[PDB]
Amino acid sequence: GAMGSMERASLIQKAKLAEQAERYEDMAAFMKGAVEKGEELSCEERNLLSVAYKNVVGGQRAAWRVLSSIEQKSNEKGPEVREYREKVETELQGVCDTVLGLLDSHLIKEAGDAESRVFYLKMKGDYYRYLAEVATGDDKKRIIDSARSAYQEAMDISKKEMPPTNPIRLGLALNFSVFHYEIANSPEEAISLAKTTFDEAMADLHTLSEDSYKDSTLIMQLLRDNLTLWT
Amino acid sequence: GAMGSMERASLIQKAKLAEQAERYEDMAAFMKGAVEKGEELSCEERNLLSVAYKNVVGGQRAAWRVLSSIEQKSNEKGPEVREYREKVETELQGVCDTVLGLLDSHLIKEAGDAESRVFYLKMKGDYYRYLAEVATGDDKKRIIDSARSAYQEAMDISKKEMPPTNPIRLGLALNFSVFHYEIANSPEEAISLAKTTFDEAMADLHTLSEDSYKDSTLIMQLLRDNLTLWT
Amino acid sequence: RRPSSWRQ
Amino acid sequence: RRPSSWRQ
Ligand SMILES: [Ca+2]
Ligand SMILES: [Ca+2]
Ligand SMILES: [Cl-]
Ligand SMILES: [Cl-]
Ligand SMILES: [Mg+2]
Ligand SMILES: [Mg+2]
Repeated sequence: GAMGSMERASLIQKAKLAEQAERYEDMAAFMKGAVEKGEELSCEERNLLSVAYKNVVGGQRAAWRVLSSIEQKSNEKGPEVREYREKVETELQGVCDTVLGLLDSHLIKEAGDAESRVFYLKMKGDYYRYLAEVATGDDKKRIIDSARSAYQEAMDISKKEMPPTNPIRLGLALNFSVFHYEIANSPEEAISLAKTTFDEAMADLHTLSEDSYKDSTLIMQLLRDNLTLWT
Repeated sequence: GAMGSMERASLIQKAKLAEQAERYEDMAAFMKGAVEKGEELSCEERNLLSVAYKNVVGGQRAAWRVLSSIEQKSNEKGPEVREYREKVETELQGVCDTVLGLLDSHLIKEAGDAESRVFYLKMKGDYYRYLAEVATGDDKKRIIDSARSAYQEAMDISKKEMPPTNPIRLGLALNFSVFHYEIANSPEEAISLAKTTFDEAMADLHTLSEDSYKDSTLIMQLLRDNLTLWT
Repeated sequence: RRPSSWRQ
Repeated sequence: RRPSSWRQ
């Protein structure tokens, strides 16, 4: 693609510069180019990929929610609100499809270690979840089940291969809980997952260094925040 | 251009939706399309044009300043920092050139009323100022003088045709003062302009309604902030 | 409000 | 700091 002529190391360096400059669309394009070099990604590099696309799709989702709310109030005028909501929606779907394409070609199939495989399967669940937030057609149930299946495989691996305080295990459980609550209309499952994840992490904190303790308790607090919101 | 098939009113409506969604690149593209319809812009429409491009170029300027600082520290490594600073710089220059092109074809020549003509000449000064912030070549002095000439014509009109509390007159004087301080290396001129503008606005406040008083004193406070910073 | 998914 | 130009 457009980044084919740039060195992998230069793409990674520029992704870090783009993050410092809060230029997340550039950051995502640089990291897409780095993935397309065909080599596996390091821990740090996977984080850069995730940060970049999370910020891009995060702005699109926030805009879509603003426009969808205006559209709902309008249907309680002309086609413009629907048209512009559709424009933002299509761009969001394009970004999600791009990320899912990188995971499928070929990040997931080459990811053998628990840390990388769970990371990418969590990403796959997340981006199918973002597709599910805007879905309304014949394939909406299949989109939801694609999110569920990816989260579920990641959960099964993380429970077998990682300690309960592992940050990627915690962040996966957090997001699968949000999937249950917001997408699958399963609030009891969401609450049960968040509580069991929190409690089993709490019991494993004694094994950690001060720095690992900080990392794990930060994500546990997000689980606690959702539990307080939901109960 | 790309917005040629959309109704003017629909472009304006979507520009307002894009502002609500904080989608300022979309907002600018919609307002560029509205300008290219060839009709003059209303007060409200001029504001939408200004807001859109100010937010777009504002993000570019902030990113350029981050990258320029990294680049300076690096020259006290490879080409990547310079390359990426140049990329952002070129995109910023492209946005400034687009705005200046709209002013020149043909917003300024059709603007007969003081309010519109001063607004567009202030915009021309602002975008030449943004070009000046990144300029280093043979034409840098001409870029600076282009900013000065536009601000100066706007000042001459505003002093003849507008009261000293008029918000566009105040905002023009504020930005011309910043031009003096930051671009023309004329801090004494910057300070004198900000003080004289503030004092003459203060003496005209007694003529205003409560709402106009609020509008004028808000911009006077920005003049005061700069004076406190500079003295 | 909307719930927290993972965020930095 | 950098000075204030007009802003909403
Ligand atoms: Ca219950
Ligand atoms: Ca002096
Ligand atoms: Cl649209
Ligand atoms: Cl570059
Ligand atoms: Mg190579
Ligand atoms: Mg028409």
